[PDB]
Amino acid sequence: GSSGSSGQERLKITALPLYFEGFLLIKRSGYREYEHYWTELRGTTLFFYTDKKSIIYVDKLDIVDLTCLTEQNSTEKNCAKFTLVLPKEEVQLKTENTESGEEWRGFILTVTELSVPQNVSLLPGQVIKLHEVLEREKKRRIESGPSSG
Repeated sequence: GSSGSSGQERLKITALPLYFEGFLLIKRSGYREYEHYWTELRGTTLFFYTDKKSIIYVDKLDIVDLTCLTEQNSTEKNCAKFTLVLPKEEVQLKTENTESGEEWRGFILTVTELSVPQNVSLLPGQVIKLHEVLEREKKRRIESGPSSG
């Protein structure tokens, strides 16, 4: 119907540093049909949302222990389709166009390999992100290990 409120909610720092954003399609055994959700790339955890307004992500994933990334030819549409190989379970991912794909894929490979893929098609203005995003997660490396047990 409608909502009402008096105040501005514009924070800069929340929990994890933002790297990328765009409507991503999630697919996992059972889904059957790629799900739509405002996916957000942060640190090394994929956060799925429903709307920018939403503060609490409807659901989130994890690709920190990513084992690798596969590609699916899929002769039909020229898009980027890869599967997130995890040491626990695999998950399907999809974008809107090849562009976004290369973006995520790259961005991910960056927030997974702890480096930057030089085998992409992105530009010098996009690659930077990969570099930045990297250095961004790099710091994380600082306090990551298990502090005592």
